[PDB]
Amino acid sequence: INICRDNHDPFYRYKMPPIQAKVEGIKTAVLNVADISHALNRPAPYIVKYFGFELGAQTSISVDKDRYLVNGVHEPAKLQDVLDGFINKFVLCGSCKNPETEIIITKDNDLVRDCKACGKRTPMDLRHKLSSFILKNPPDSVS
Amino acid sequence: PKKRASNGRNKKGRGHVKPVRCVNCSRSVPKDKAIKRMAIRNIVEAAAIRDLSEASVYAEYALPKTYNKLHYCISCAIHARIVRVRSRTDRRIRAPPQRPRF
Amino acid sequence: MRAKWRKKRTRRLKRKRRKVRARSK
RNA sequence: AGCGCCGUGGCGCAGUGGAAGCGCGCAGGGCUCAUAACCCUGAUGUCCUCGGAUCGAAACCGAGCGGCGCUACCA
RNA sequence: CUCUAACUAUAAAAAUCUCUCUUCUC
RNA sequence: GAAUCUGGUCAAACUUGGUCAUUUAGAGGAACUAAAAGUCGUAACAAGGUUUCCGUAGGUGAACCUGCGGAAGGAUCAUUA
RNA sequence: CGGUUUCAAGCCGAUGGAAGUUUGAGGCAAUAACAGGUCUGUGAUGCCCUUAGACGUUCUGGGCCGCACGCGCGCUACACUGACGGAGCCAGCGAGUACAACCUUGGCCGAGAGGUCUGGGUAAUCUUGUGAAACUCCGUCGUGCUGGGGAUAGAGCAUUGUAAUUAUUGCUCUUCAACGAGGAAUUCCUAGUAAGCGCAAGUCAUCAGCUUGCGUUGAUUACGUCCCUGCCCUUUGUACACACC
RNA sequence: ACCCACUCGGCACCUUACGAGAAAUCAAAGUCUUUGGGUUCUGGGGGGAGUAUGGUCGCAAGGCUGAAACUUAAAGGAAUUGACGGAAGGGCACCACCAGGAGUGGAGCCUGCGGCUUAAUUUGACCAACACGGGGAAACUCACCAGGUCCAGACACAAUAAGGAUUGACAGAUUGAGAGCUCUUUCUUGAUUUUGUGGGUGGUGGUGCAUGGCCGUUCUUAGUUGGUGGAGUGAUUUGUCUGC
RNA sequence: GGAUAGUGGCCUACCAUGGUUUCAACGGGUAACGGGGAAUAAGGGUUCGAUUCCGGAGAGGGAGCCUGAGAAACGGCUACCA
Ligand SMILES: [Mg+2]
Ligand SMILES: [Mg+2]
Ligand SMILES: [Mg+2]
Ligand SMILES: [Mg+2]
Ligand SMILES: [Mg+2]
Ligand SMILES: [Mg+2]
Ligand SMILES: [Mg+2]
Ligand SMILES: [Mg+2]
Ligand SMILES: [Mg+2]
Ligand SMILES: [Mg+2]
Ligand SMILES: [Mg+2]
Ligand SMILES: [Mg+2]
Ligand SMILES: [Mg+2]
Ligand SMILES: [Mg+2]
Ligand SMILES: [Mg+2]
Ligand SMILES: [Mg+2]
Ligand SMILES: [Mg+2]
Ligand SMILES: [Mg+2]
Ligand SMILES: [Mg+2]
Ligand SMILES: [Mg+2]
Ligand SMILES: [Mg+2]
Ligand SMILES: [Mg+2]
Ligand SMILES: [Mg+2]
Ligand SMILES: [Mg+2]
Ligand SMILES: [Mg+2]
Ligand SMILES: [Mg+2]
Ligand SMILES: [Mg+2]
Ligand SMILES: [Mg+2]
Ligand SMILES: [Mg+2]
Ligand SMILES: [Mg+2]
Ligand SMILES: [Mg+2]
Ligand SMILES: [Mg+2]
Ligand SMILES: [Mg+2]
Ligand SMILES: [Mg+2]
Ligand SMILES: [Mg+2]
Ligand SMILES: [Mg+2]
Ligand SMILES: [Mg+2]
Ligand SMILES: [Mg+2]
Ligand SMILES: [Mg+2]
Ligand SMILES: [Mg+2]
Ligand SMILES: [Mg+2]
Ligand SMILES: [Mg+2]
Ligand SMILES: [Mg+2]
Ligand SMILES: [Mg+2]
Ligand SMILES: [Mg+2]
Ligand SMILES: [Mg+2]
Ligand SMILES: [Mg+2]
Ligand SMILES: [Mg+2]
Ligand SMILES: [Mg+2]
Ligand SMILES: [Mg+2]
Ligand SMILES: [Mg+2]
Ligand SMILES: [Mg+2]
Ligand SMILES: [Mg+2]
Ligand SMILES: [Zn+2]
Ligand SMILES: [Zn+2]
Repeated sequence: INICRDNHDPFYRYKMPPIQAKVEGIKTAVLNVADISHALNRPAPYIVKYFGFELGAQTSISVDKDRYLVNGVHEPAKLQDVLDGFINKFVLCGSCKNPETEIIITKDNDLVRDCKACGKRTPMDLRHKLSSFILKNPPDSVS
Repeated sequence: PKKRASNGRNKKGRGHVKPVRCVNCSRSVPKDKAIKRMAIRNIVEAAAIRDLSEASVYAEYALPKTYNKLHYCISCAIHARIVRVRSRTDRRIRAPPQRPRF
Repeated sequence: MRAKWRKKRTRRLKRKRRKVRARSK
């Protein structure tokens, strides 16, 4: 089980489980999106749609029933690396690189990474498609 | 190149025209590039003109006629065969097609 | 192509570089 | 230690009083010069182990097995 | 060198392709 | 009449910081070319299967679509039927 | 001849005649092309290759004919208009022996396929009138995977062939499966045509379900339209011209 | 208010080429190589890019201004005839449908393909391949294979050699073999040959993507053309076309 | 007025507010010494001119200098930086 990162080899830190893929006809259902979602304080749609954003292919999302289908032939390494891009761009904060940061909207629609240990409001890369995705669905309140 | 001398518009010195809307596709269309018709017709279908006439009071009637100025877009009009694609040497003839019936 | 979208993309990239300046300044 | 839930063909739900269910799976065929979409046809199974009720119980019930959601470490 | 009249109304889906490119003089 | 030496005097030059030009590394950041059997779709050329294209503004895996205004580069040069 | 046509090309109906769809069917059948196939037809061949333990040629034997499978031409049946016992008895294409073993008649033995003796026929004589089936009549079977269906699995009897095993082919008996009209889809078709049914001939030593023709019984439903799939002409736009792959 | 006749100015329009254009066309896009009325602003292949950068205006969205490196031989304009078009129109086909008929795909078998297997299941075809190469092949045929032969290796030169260039063979083994193929042994035969080379035949050997020839289809549709002659500089077009 | 071989904001002192500009100033750049010329060639023209002739400029970078008619000299000096 991953230590929640890729180019990071500690023995003590917050945990993430790897995600995998099963075949449908073709589109791969990813089993382990809700658990990583809870391990990163970030809803599963952000995981799936970010994977799509770095991927560039049609995708299907259904959170109520666990059938997360992403279309394409992607070996474990490719999607785990795209999710690594997710966690580095999104999950981990600046100073300590905390693998639990939430996504918060202030009175301005500044979608921002917010942490707990360092607790800063990390200046978010709003210049990404997942920023618009997250702003479309406010977290834990529109899902 | 140039499809038409009048650029299929027939504005030629008006700067702008207030747009109208198509009857079918319902698009904003310049009133001059807005091929349109007088769909003149009697109020009743030509088939039943007999029956209605003896089905009514007030003999020697007039049988009124309903009118409408129908504005057709380019796309709908060319679609419904009411305007025919033509050869360029045949396009330019602006004369109406010579009184359909006589 | 659609130069409409290319011009709009250039405007958006300029907007993003301007906002990166705005945070950085 | 006790109560509420469940018992798959490879997976999610369902009717459980006429006895293997669909989607999605898959093997194969159809269509197209070709691929997909689609169209269709077929293959896997002891609704958990054993009884009662019944013409017949996967099914109504039960005399228990395996696993779960609470009480809560209950001398 | 005498004519100014009739007329109608569909829009269902169709996605794609890596080939060789070759030469004209009484 | 040398030395020394009062003044100024041109002033090179040195320190000190400011200020600028050019090279100059540079964590990292953002692009473009050529490479044409990478992947996803098929935007366009015909009515490209929703006409295109333009300006504007929002959104949108990507293409692009959308609303408003336009133009024919359109598929109409055409109803005193 | 009557309609119909700017009264022209012609088209429609009727009369008459055998024939009134270009009378019916065919066969000849344009330019330009395809990287279509074929060097496996040649004594047509370029070029390359091997040319003496040979890729030449010949002799034997095995192989081209095997099978967890799929697809594509066909045949027989899924029964009652049937099947079966018998009777009745209509054809046209053909073909057939020389430097050799064909066509088989008739008569004799066998139940059969067969075998024998002769007989004509090099072909309007002879096979021949190919006494073909389908078909009809009279009986039987009686709606039961049953006298339908006969694949397949046993045993034997014959013939051709140097040579039949991996059942050549024919015959006798037994065995009698799957077959209840067949998913998605698809093919063919308009009059002596479709369908059924047989016959011949090519292949042939010997073997057909194959095919080429021939005839027998003999049709439902049109006499149309671009909906699908294409085609031809014309107009039109194309950023296609290796041409919507 | 109307009609006539003329004109001034305005938007335009129809014919024409008399010119001029890369033509499409234009009464201006003319009076432009016969090059010259006066005039401000623009562009020098396509990208990179209206991009970077520095200004400048702006509350902002953004405008005006505005490169270079780099990279490529075309991008592109008009125009041609084809092809295409889920574009339009005029006619067609029972290799399309319609009406139906009869079937195929269901069953078994036979045959033909593919794939698996084996030495090999010889090979070529994938509408116009697949009961086709007469491909219904027990030998052959044959092109596949485990083997066995044989030369049917001309001609020329050199080469040996009549005390032998050489061939053939009963019998045993050996080979299925009654093959003197091989040997053991001997006999026969004679200048045709034998061994080298130059050169040569055969080859259902390879290559139809080198070719003929043949036939298949494109395509049973109605299509195909040239000589003047005209229309365009031309590529071409008309003749072959409005209708019926 | 000083100073200079001698004019002149050359320098000073007192005043006056002026000078130049879209007819391109000033700034920046010049792998620019200017020219006579060279190449090229219908005509118009384009590019090059470090370099034989002319001028001007330097003697490592700046300055300061006596002598001498003539020097800010450099195969003459005074000094700093290299
Ligand atoms: Mg156009
Ligand atoms: Mg118009
Ligand atoms: Mg496409
Ligand atoms: Mg002093
Ligand atoms: Mg794909
Ligand atoms: Mg598209
Ligand atoms: Mg559509
Ligand atoms: Mg579009
Ligand atoms: Mg007549
Ligand atoms: Mg004929
Ligand atoms: Mg070919
Ligand atoms: Mg051999
Ligand atoms: Mg075979
Ligand atoms: Mg029978
Ligand atoms: Mg006869
Ligand atoms: Mg039976
Ligand atoms: Mg039978
Ligand atoms: Mg029959
Ligand atoms: Mg063009
Ligand atoms: Mg092209
Ligand atoms: Mg005006
Ligand atoms: Mg340029
Ligand atoms: Mg450009
Ligand atoms: Mg600006
Ligand atoms: Mg017809
Ligand atoms: Mg054909
Ligand atoms: Mg067909
Ligand atoms: Mg039908
Ligand atoms: Mg049949
Ligand atoms: Mg079948
Ligand atoms: Mg079958
Ligand atoms: Mg084989
Ligand atoms: Mg066949
Ligand atoms: Mg055959
Ligand atoms: Mg045989
Ligand atoms: Mg043999
Ligand atoms: Mg053999
Ligand atoms: Mg041979
Ligand atoms: Mg040969
Ligand atoms: Mg050969
Ligand atoms: Mg060929
Ligand atoms: Mg033809
Ligand atoms: Mg001519
Ligand atoms: Mg012609
Ligand atoms: Mg200067
Ligand atoms: Mg110079
Ligand atoms: Mg000089
Ligand atoms: Mg000089
Ligand atoms: Mg002196
Ligand atoms: Mg000096
Ligand atoms: Mg000097
Ligand atoms: Mg000197
Ligand atoms: Mg000295
Ligand atoms: Zn943080
Ligand atoms: Zn419309």
